[PDB]
Amino acid sequence: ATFEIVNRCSYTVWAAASKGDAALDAGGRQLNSGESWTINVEPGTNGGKIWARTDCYFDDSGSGICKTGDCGGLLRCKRFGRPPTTLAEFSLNQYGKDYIDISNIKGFNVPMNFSPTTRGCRGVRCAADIVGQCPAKLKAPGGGCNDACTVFQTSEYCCTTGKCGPTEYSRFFKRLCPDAFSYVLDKPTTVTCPGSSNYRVTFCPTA
Repeated sequence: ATFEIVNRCSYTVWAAASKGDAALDAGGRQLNSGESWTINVEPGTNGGKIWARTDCYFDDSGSGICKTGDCGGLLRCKRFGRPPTTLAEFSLNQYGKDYIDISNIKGFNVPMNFSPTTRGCRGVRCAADIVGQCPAKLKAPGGGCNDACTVFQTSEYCCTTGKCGPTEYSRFFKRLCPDAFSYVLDKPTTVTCPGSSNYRVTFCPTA
């Protein structure tokens, strides 16, 4: 499948793509404002994620650090990034269907549109100013808005026992972005697409 990753933000982001134990395509790249990066994701990929990283600096060998979404200090991510990270999530070719969603379970750093470029399903979007409105306890110094599990490490926020309810913190994310997961047992906002669809992820889709 092909994913076009577009940075419509006025600031540079460092895109990342991983399935947790391996990079997808090159795994990461700088995107200046307006730049697009097309990657190929092999069919049958389960549990892939795309996210933006902000305020990175990398050296020659591609080692460095980012203030949001850092994946062990590498430009080319092999593993998932450090929260807060707005997440585009996907599983491809699962019994003939693709499944996509946007998740705030790991916090929010950059607004995001996640849409198919082929037909047969709708896109999803979380483009509200969650950083500006972020509750004081969840604000991350480096930028972004942490989820409550990351901050407080309780069974309720992290849904460790496999049961948990919505919280004052999850309700904040859900009120600003109803189409994104706000906690792990949220009513699913997953979208079902035809198997082998193609997609575009747009950072800062509105502004």
